Amino acid sequence: KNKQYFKRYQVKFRRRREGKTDYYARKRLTFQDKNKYNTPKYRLIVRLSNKDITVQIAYARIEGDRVVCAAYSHELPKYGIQVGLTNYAAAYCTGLLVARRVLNKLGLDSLYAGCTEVTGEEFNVEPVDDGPGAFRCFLDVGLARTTTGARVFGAMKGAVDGGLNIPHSVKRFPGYSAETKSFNADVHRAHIFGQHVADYMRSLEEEDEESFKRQFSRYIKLGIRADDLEDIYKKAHQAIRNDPTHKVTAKKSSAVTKKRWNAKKLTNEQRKTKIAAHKAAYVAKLQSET
Amino acid sequence: GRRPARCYRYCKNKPYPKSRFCRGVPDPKIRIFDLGRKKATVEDFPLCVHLVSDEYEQLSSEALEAGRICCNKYLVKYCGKDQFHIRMRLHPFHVIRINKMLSCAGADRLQTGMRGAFGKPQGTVARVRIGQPIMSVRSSDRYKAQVIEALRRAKFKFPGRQKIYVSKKWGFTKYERERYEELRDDNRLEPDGCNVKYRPEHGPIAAWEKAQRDVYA
Amino acid sequence: AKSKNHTNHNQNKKAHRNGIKRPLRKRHESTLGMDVKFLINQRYARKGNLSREESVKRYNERIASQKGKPKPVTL
Amino acid sequence: MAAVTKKIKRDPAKNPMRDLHIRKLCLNICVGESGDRLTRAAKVLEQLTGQQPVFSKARYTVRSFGIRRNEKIAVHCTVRGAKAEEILERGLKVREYELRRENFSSTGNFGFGIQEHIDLGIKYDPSIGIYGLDFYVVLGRPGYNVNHRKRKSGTVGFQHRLTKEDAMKWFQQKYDGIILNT
Amino acid sequence: EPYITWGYPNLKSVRELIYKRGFVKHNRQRVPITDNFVIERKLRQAHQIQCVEDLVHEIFTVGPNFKYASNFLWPFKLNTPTGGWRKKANHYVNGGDFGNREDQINRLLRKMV
Amino acid sequence: TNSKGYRRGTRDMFSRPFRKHGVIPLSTYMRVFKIGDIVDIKGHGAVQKGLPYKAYHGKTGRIFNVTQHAVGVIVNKRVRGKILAKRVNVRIEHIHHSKCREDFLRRVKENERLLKEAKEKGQWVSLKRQPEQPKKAHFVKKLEEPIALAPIPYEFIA
RNA sequence: GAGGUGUCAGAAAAGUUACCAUAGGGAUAACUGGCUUGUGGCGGCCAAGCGUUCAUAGCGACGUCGCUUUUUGAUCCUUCG
RNA sequence: AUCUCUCAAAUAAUAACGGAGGUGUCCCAAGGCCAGCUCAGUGCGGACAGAAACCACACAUAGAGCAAAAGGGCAAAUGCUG
RNA sequence: GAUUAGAGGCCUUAGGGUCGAAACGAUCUUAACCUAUUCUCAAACUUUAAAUGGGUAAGAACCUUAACUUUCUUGAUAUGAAGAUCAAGGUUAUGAUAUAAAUGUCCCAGUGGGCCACUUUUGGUAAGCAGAACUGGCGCUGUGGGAUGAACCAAACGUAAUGUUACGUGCCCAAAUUAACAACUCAUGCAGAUACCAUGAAAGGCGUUGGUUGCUUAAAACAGCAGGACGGUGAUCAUGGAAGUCGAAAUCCGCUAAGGAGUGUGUAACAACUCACCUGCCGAAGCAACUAGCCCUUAAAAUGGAUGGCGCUUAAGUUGUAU
RNA sequence: GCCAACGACCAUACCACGCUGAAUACAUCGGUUCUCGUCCGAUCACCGAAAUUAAGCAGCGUCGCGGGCGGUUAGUACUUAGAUGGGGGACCGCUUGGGAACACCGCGUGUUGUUGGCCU
Repeated sequence: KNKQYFKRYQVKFRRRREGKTDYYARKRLTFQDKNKYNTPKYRLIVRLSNKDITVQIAYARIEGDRVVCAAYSHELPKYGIQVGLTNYAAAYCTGLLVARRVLNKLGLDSLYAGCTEVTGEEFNVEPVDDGPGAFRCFLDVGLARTTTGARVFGAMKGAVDGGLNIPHSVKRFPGYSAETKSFNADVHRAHIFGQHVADYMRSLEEEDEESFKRQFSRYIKLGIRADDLEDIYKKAHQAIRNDPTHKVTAKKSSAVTKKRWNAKKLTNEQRKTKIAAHKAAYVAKLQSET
Repeated sequence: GRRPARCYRYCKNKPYPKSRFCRGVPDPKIRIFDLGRKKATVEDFPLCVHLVSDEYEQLSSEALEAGRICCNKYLVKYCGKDQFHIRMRLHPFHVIRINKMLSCAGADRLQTGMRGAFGKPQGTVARVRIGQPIMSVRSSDRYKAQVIEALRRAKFKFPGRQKIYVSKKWGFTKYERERYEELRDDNRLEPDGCNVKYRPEHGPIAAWEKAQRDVYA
Repeated sequence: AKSKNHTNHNQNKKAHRNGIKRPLRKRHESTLGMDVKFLINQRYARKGNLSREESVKRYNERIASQKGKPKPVTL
Repeated sequence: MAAVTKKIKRDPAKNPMRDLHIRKLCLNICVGESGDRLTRAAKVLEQLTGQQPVFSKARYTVRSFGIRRNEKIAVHCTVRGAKAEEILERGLKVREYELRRENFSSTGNFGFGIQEHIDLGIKYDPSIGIYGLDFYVVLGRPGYNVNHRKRKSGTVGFQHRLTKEDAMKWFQQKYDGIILNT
Repeated sequence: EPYITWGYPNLKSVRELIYKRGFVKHNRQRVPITDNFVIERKLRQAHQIQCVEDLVHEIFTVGPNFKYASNFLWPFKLNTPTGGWRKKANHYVNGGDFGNREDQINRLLRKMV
Repeated sequence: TNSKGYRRGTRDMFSRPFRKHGVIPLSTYMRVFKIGDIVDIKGHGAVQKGLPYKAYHGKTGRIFNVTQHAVGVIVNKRVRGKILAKRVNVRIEHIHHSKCREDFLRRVKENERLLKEAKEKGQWVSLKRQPEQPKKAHFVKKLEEPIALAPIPYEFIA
């Protein structure tokens, strides 16, 4: 069926086809008050893959969206994190990364030091006086569900503990028991230091050798026992507090026209002659029988 | 109430509908819009001829039926029953605008001096632009003297001045007669009931190729 | 009594006898019906423009007191 | 169409990805009565699969059978993974698994209906009642969740989407169910 | 265009026009010609015209002072062209009178003025 | 017997013309308007909290309101005859820009620059606007194919 | 804010005068004229047929289009001193 | 008095006892707003299984729903459910 | 939405069947269905889409530039936005005008019933009726012109002399029966005559005058007067006759320049019998429908009288036009 | 020449079908102790990788649909303006200037922002 059904059809746009935005959150995310004219709203972007979790800082303009700051879990190999790139422990240091990377951009490395000794502290940073108004930040959850315990809040957690400025509430944290808080504030000390994962190595330390052949694999390949995980984080965090390397790369370059590579599109001379290569075959298949 | 014929010589009331909103519409009895051998192919009737008028003349529904019957009886008495394809090309969707005057018998005794003046339907009529082809015959070439000399007695039921065209098309198709021949000869005109197929090249391949197959084999 | 009514006849012609006349024309138009304040925020700044020769240049040396503004080029 | 295949030796179009796994099994208890007929059916399913049975508030009043809207007319459930493969083979002896031809849909999934639901190794317990059942197991290919994931969610195409033959292959290769074109 | 009959004049019309039935407009009144003075007195400094054949020059040759060079004239008072008007019905190119005539205006102004 | 009132007569106006239904773009939620950026008032069918009513749509105006998510306009409409000003409040996605200023601003900066190049030779400004003129008097060789070239009609009979 | 004004900017409100007495109105009829003609008297046309046969002597169906003002309504243009 | 669709000749405005209608209600959810989740149909289906129920899977540009007339909008909503 | 025609179909929705016990084999057909179309349509349907007319804008109340201002919800340049104040700046920025522009009172006397034509247009069959949108006019307005007539078309009216024009010249009528004609049109009881406007339709004409397209003729056509015109075959269809003939299935030919199972007077048989046809005869145009100017039929009113009267007719007439 | 994230314009970007895809990746795939929802660890959620380039996605092919866009249709249709222009009216012919469209033919099948990273 459905011949003319294509004619009156129209679409939802491009990112709805590939499932990238929603257009319902982002519009009422970036609904800037018009009294302020083009002061940017400066939201924070966190997206995730099966192997990587990402952290971006961007804002809208008229033509589009400039993304001033970026992050990956790919940088964490420089900070002693080899595996486990989709942990809530790993979620902390990623938000911690850009939390001082912007402070190198605007020079606010001294002020807004943030929560230093993290053991699960609900520390909204205070707006300081007599000088720099603090750079506010807003949170997007993208397309994932903002249930109590999503890992996207862990990217917020290192961001809010690094000195960034968010209207931030606490009811959607993992470990805060929804019936009823009772803020067990030390549960993030088990989250950020990976103890919620580190017990699962220890609670499978003696039960199955095949458990290590299963998930939390490659920890055995590097001798990562279930004891020393938090200090890898703590040494990374001060090194995060030392300096983010700001992704300097100077290969420069092996990129251009390699090799062609994507099938340049067969213009009018090679279209109709390909038809002419195909038209003369069909009369030849009839000229064969007579 | 089957008002006399002089009252609708001019399309000056509104282009009316026939709705799914107003119930009460009577019957247009024109249940046939074409006569002759409708089972004929295109090759049976090469000749074509219409009958046309020269105004914005409003045409009543009734002489369409006379236009059916009157040329029918001549053509069944002259040149065989099935040797043509009569077509009256026109549907009377337009309605006329009536208050019925059955205000008699005394027991009712108010309705209308002219308060108010709504309408009721009693019949239909047809709206004709200039050069709008109405009554047409698709036959063979040997009956040009049969149809037009029967078409006299249908022109004197459709009012006013009417001219007579002899087509140069090949029957009721949308193709000229000399144009009809050369593109038919290979594949490009594929035969159907009353018409043909315009350009089977697009597409994309196999419909051209299936038409390529049966003309060779 | 249905005589003839409702009708816009001649009425336009009698309007184009005195010209059609965009309201007046003005320069410093009224300010009412807006955001009510915004408006009085200007009233502070309307008390602020005190210098054309005295304090307009004193801040310029104090611009260089913080060795310029190299940092805040984005915010 | 006009696209060169040329079969670069990374696959013979073999099976690392078309490995044909069961998506789910749907159990349905279509009872024509609520209330006592519902709850007598309800204590069956909690030991067939151990799952919480999901009921069905009915559509509307067709008036033909005295049944209305919102009736909680029937019982159903869904079972997938590590539990469906045993309850099906407990049914194949009841099914006498050389099954008839249709019995089959072209989607690559199929189902059947049974009488005398006691014979899968359960106690009869005459306080519960006898029950005829219908079943529907859903096979699939792992990657089919792209039509049903929350994000980046796309359709299939002709492949890896199944035909009726794929299950009919899988019905006859393993479990040896001959097709019975009857 | 149905109500005006506009045309392109020759030499001898425009010389004869401002001469014969030309008036001039200083201080928004209408005092005709009688010397070279009635242009020179009020066109001398800000504009550059002081003889009647120089007011010719900024109209018949067309220039950048033209827009002030014929609000300076009051409209003339042409008389009525004897022989008549041929019909006065239509535009020129079917019946003949008003409109895009543009070249046979000279046979009019030899009569009409 | 009615206009009177509030949204009657919106057959082809107030909806969305073809193949543009559904979710709004997000370009127009971004735009910025100062005092004096002359703007239009037009119709829309995707922000259903606010409209300009049945008479305005198709008129443009000045802006002398800057607010949360609204625009307050001056606009001229015909009373008989006291053509007044009106102050209409409207959410932003009803509104398109004027481009009628948008030629005129590059009428400015050319004149600031073409006088600036004229500031080295002196003459001449030539800086106002003039449409097309009576052109010239060419002489035209055939050059290309001498005359006749004779299309004379004969077409009626059909 | 509400109790209330639906004849909706807000009187509380049933009849008829062939005994009826007044200001007036053609801004508004019955009567007389007037343009119009669904109505009806009134012809034309083409012939489906009838007329034993024969379409056209006389007829003329189905449909086609036209005048008069006897009525029949229409309308309110004139006369309500 | 009062509401729509036309009547309306593409700004708006507007006629007669012109045409089609509508209203003097109704809802603590049919409101406010976050959350999940997409209907009209139609295909192949499946003990008792048709017009019969219920589950499954595909196609589902909205052909529905949105208290009420008629227009208009409406597709991770302004609908279903919570 | 509503809507006409068939076609294309594996169809299995399948209705009648059919070869078959039914067929489950097979076979059409008819209903469904899809596929390609096709005839037409829309005041309350829209995929595009006009002209006329809506709207703002076409700078010195500017245009760029500084750093100041902000008691602010926004924002660390304590940005941005707007504000005050310096710096640079052509000749001011589309045409054509301004009979002068610009405003506050008396709410100032009136008036709050209208009419018409063109287009656009509802109500009604309709009207010199009603009902309107956009203009112009009539009421308020005379006026020159269709005799006449508030609106038609010229022009919008201080008192005067001259000269000259938008309707019309036979004459009452002021001006041509033009030192301008080409054709037009015959009317036996209103031939026709200057837009609204005060009329005339459906259908013909060996009435005329212009045409287009068909044929055919000089191997002499038409009209016009000469010769033949049946048999093989009463083979045959038809017996109310068929034998050539009410009507014919058929079906050729023989004969021959030309004679056909035949053209014939509501000829029931044979026949009688002339056509067709060919040639004589005469020898330059003829004939078929077709189209459309006027006259022509149409087309009938009551007081006796109307291009406006007298009247006209190779015009004073209907048409294109000279001066 | 690509890949991701964020987009922007939102079909030249779509769909049907076929083909390819180096790297980076995206994915796919795997488990259920905790967060956690669940009838159902499939969708959701937490852990992370064995296996995979089949699909998805990207790139491309189709006298593909669709849509974009050009050229003709066509100065035709309608039309603002004007008349002592005809016609029995209907309706049309001119003067005045704007001036279309579906069909019909052709061309084209995403362009791009910043942010990285890859390098056939």
